Amino acid sequence: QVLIIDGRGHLLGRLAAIVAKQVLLGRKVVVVRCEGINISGNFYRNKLKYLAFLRKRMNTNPSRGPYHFRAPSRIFWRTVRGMLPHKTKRGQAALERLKVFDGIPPPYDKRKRMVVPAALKIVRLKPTRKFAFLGRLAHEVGWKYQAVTATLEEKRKVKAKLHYNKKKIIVKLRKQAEKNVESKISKYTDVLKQYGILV
Amino acid sequence: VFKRYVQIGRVAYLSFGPHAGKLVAIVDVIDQNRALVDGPCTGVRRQAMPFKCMQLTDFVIKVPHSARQKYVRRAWEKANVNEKWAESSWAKKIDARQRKAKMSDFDRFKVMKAKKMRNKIIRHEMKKLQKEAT
Amino acid sequence: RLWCKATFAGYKRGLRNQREHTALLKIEGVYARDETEFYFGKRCAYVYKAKNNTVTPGGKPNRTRVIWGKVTRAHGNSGMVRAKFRSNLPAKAIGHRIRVMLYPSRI
Amino acid sequence: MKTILSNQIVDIPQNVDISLKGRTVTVKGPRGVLRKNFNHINVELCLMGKKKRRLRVDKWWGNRKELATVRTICSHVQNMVKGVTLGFRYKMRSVYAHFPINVVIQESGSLVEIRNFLGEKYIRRVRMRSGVACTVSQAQKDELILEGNDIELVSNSAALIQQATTVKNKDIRKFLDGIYVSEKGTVQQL
Amino acid sequence: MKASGTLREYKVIGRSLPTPKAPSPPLYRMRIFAPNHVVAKSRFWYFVSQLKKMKKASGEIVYCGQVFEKTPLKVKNFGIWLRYDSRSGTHNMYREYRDLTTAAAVTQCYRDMGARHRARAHAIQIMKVEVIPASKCRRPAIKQFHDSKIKFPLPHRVLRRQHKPRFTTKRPNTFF
RNA sequence: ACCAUCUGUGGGAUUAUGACUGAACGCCUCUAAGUCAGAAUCCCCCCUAAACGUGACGAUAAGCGCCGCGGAGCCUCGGUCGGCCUCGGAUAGCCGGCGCGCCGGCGGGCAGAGCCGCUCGCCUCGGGACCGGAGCGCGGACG
RNA sequence: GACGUCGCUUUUUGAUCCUUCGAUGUCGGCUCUUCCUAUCAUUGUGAAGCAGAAUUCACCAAGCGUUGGAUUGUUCACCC
RNA sequence: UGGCGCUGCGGGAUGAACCGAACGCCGGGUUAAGGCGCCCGAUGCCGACGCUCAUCAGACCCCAGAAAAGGUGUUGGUUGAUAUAGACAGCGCCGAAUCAACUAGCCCUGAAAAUGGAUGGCGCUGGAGCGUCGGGCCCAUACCCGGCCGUCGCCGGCGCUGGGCUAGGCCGCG
RNA sequence: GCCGCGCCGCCGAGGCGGGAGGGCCCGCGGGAGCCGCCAGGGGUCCGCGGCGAUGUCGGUGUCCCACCCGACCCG
RNA sequence: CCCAGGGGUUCAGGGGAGUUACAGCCCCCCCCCAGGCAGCAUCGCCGUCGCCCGGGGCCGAGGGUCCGCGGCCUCCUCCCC
Ligand SMILES: [Mg+2]
Ligand SMILES: [Mg+2]
Ligand SMILES: [Mg+2]
Ligand SMILES: [Mg+2]
Ligand SMILES: [Mg+2]
Ligand SMILES: [Mg+2]
Ligand SMILES: [Mg+2]
Ligand SMILES: [Mg+2]
Ligand SMILES: [Mg+2]
Ligand SMILES: [Mg+2]
Ligand SMILES: [Mg+2]
Ligand SMILES: [Mg+2]
Ligand SMILES: [Mg+2]
Ligand SMILES: [Mg+2]
Repeated sequence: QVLIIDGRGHLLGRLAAIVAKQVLLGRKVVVVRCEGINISGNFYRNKLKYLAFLRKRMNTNPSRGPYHFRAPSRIFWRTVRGMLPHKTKRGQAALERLKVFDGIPPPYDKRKRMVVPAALKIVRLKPTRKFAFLGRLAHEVGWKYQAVTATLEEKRKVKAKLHYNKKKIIVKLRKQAEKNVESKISKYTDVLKQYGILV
Repeated sequence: VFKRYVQIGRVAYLSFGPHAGKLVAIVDVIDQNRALVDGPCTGVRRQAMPFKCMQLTDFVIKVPHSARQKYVRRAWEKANVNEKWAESSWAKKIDARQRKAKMSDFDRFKVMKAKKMRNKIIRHEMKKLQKEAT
Repeated sequence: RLWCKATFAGYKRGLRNQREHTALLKIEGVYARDETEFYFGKRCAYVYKAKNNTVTPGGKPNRTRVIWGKVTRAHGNSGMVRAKFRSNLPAKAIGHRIRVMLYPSRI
Repeated sequence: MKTILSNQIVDIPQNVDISLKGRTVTVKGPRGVLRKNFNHINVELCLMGKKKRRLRVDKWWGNRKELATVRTICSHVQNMVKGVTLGFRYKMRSVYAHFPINVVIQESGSLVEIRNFLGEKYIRRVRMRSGVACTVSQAQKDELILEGNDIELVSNSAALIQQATTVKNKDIRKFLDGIYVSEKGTVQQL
Repeated sequence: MKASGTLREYKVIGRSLPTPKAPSPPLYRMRIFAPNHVVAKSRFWYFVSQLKKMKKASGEIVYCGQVFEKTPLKVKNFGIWLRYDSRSGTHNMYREYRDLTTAAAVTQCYRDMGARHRARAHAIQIMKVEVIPASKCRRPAIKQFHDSKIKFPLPHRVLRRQHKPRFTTKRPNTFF
């Protein structure tokens, strides 16, 4: 019911153009690891694009002007909002279906995350072109939580790898059981191989 | 790091296009994008074809440069391309994928019943070895 | 379940005009125009719940109401379809579920 | 215009044992080991032959900007070869007119304290890169010796010392004082 | 001309209207490359009108037929001598192409003259096209394929079908 | 009341620029790939404010809080129409198994193009199984 | 940088008369905030007909500062 | 000469004049100009070929900022000149091509103004950029077919009656 | 270039007359006649189902509210 | 089936060891346009709605014959009962 997407390796606008279309169709999308989102062009380009964004403020009262969020999740959230009619009740309901997170929080750490091939860097960008990470771009504009997120993501990959190694033993046990009971499932494996289920 | 190359005689699999699913022999390379393929034993006559719809296979037949279809057919039959392809896992996964798409409602019920008992028998064997190992 | 999942993506519109007498549905599995032919003519239903109870055919009254429609033609190249309902779909249904029935069947 | 194939072969001596893990080249010689990743060049590397090993750097369908990175791969590995067999010996020379440049090496060649440059009281503490050892040269008055296996680390450690002795607000054509690189050689001379 | 789609080699033969003062005017044949014959006739009355004192009204076209490829199954090197008007002036050029059909190479030329020089179809005048052997080719991009036992892989194959699975758990591979 | 007195601050990426390695272009080259130093600028810390943002915790009045899937009912608001309980990532290579090797698999069948769940009930064959499964159940690890 | 020549700016003036004549208070000063850079000074550099000192040219650059007075209503000048 | 004024409609974000097309009230269909990453209907095509990296990239009538002059950025083309009686570059060695001028695309320099801001916005760099094209698709009060209303035109029809002919009525057609 | 003849080429551009047969055709020979059928002067069924007075059915355009789209103040 | 029977020539994206050899390519001749099968089926264009069949959507406005057929008007035979 919830489209959990991993933000690592994806482009900013390529992914936001698709996530904005899913929430308008009444679907709930959760984009994790927004610091891993890539942006085409060298880093100095995208950094200047954000520094020029920092200058856009109401001269008389900056507290009313454009709120410049520094977190990579809120940066990607503002990108998706730009492709939505957020000044209408239909567009505001679409924003309520999207939840962005820096890293992979516990509510989604134990989940299988989707990948959008139409937004990956390997598919949409040349191998020789320059790109930039949203985690470094945010760190150099005021994101104060890059070091704590990197350490928490570091421990998240340790417990995710211990689970994967246990999952590899279960697959080894499952493949071994298929050979030790092949005589009892011979009539069943012939049905699946007959209808193309197995090969 | 590369093992499959585009060369004279390289048997290629057409993923999409008008001849999707058939094997062709790259007899000549026109440009960086297109080639001159010809499948005499498959049903794809000599014609230009882009590389984006080709998928290189592990079969290379010995055909001369710009030889007509009579000699491209000999190397296709000398190397037994159709026999080696039909026994390769590439075609067997294609055959399995085609049969799964032609399954009727009664075929899915027979698969539902077969897979239901096949998993429960394997799942208990996994529990049997776990109890034995401890 | 005997119906296909569809989403009320919006009305038949241009950019500055909206024709509410025609709806654009998005079927969950149809992502190409060459796949919309199967659904041409299928019954559409916008099932929802209200406050007051209404009569139910073949059952007891409840809060469930429905607006029946039918897929008329395809729309674009991405598997979208057009549907006309006896009453124009309310704007609150945009992004909600539309049941695409398997009848009238042609298989 | 895109060239079909652009290759170049690198000769590898018998005392160097090279291992390829994708694009990460690892050379091991009598003077130590080196390891430099080339995953940003996007080329093909291959070791041909068991005896008299070679390194084949291939580039398929590359324009002029991408063909230029082919020899850069080869010239880098050749530096990694002579860095583990012969090494690199960059020699500095302290040039001064009136005030002699006092260089004292500390932390076992990992720190260079430059004193009495143009009579300045400020002390210039230049820390060498990892694996680079600096030493006051013998048989010479104001010569330094920078040794290491990686040319990019020894030549960079020489640029740190040289740019540290920079004259400000003066005619540099008249005030030619500083520690400059005089010779770029090897530790073993064959 | 718009050069829509793949052009066709038309052999348009025409002449002037026979007059009592000068009867039996000579027949003039041209090698027109137009997407259809209606454009091939209009293109004929563009070069003949500027080379000779002939007009569409005072002349007639006796034959406008499509020229088929005599060797469609063979890869041939073509040489196209053409003049085109830039934003500054007119320049003569000689291009080379590898294709199966003469019309498929002239079509490939319009796609190239407009790509590298921003030259539109109305500014290009194809003057001479002839099949050239591999020993008389000048361009390295064409002459690099003149090598038997040619071999090259397909490095970093871009994943097409990006939207057939739009959301998948497996990241695509580019090495095959 | 500088008309008395006290205090006023740390880093990060980098600009200009100077360089390293090194091609293109047998040489050369700060640049093409890759690196270094680098500033009254920029960002941030320090500092002021504290959001239709919020955490921990205390105390919680014949009333009131927990605990009997309370045990039955009356008004209301929305969806929705099987789950997936998870490596890290590479993309000019990857994955699996076995003590830097070897073996095996790659248009991904150890496959998200997938996996898993899925006879209308209630009793009877014993033909295959030892599926010993099922808890408004009682305890113990793991957050 | 002569003879030439190509631009830019809207802090001069002119040209125009589109908005306002059932009215947009109009010069300067004072006060006060913010902005621009076509940088005078300070920060980091490059160049010299840069020995030092002083100065000139150019670059990144508007963070910071650009004062006190005589005369004049004057902006503008001039002088201490 | 057309148009605006006297005129709405689709498109150009926007806007008296531009592009398309002019208007009774509706249904179905099809288009124009213009579009089809998301806002925003449509390419969620396994589109084709190239060009281009921009530390002020670029992004299409009117139209809403550029020039002269430059670049050993990159890609084309043109006209010449040296070279296996051994050139170019580097120290006779080296052993295969090389050099010069000119021209044309894109990018770059030239390129400085004042509240914070404008390919419309988000954003886009195996393209959502520029050029050349293909197939498909999107909708205007335009076009086609159908209903209804009114007007106008019929050398209109009916005084020859179940209904009918208040003929100032009724009916038919375009 | 015209005119005449001859030869030759012309799916069958073809037309006339006749001959051996084979077999494909005709709004020729069938209409002041009875019966039906119907791609024939604009739709019918000589088809059918569910629901039924205290909580339901239809309307409630013009009472309130919600959302999408359009939409700047008249003279 | 190099179609076979006589052969000639020719280069190179040069196979085998420079011109067919342990692959082939091209240009030409005299023998039944050798036969045999396909016919815009890698590449166009167009029909005397061109012949037939099917599917989806939209709606029935009006309300006192024409044009195609078939059976019988002629006797039987067969199938089906
Ligand atoms: Mg630099
Ligand atoms: Mg640095
Ligand atoms: Mg002058
Ligand atoms: Mg400036
Ligand atoms: Mg000085
Ligand atoms: Mg004063
Ligand atoms: Mg007027
Ligand atoms: Mg008028
Ligand atoms: Mg505009
Ligand atoms: Mg319409
Ligand atoms: Mg648009
Ligand atoms: Mg200049
Ligand atoms: Mg520019
Ligand atoms: Mg009509």
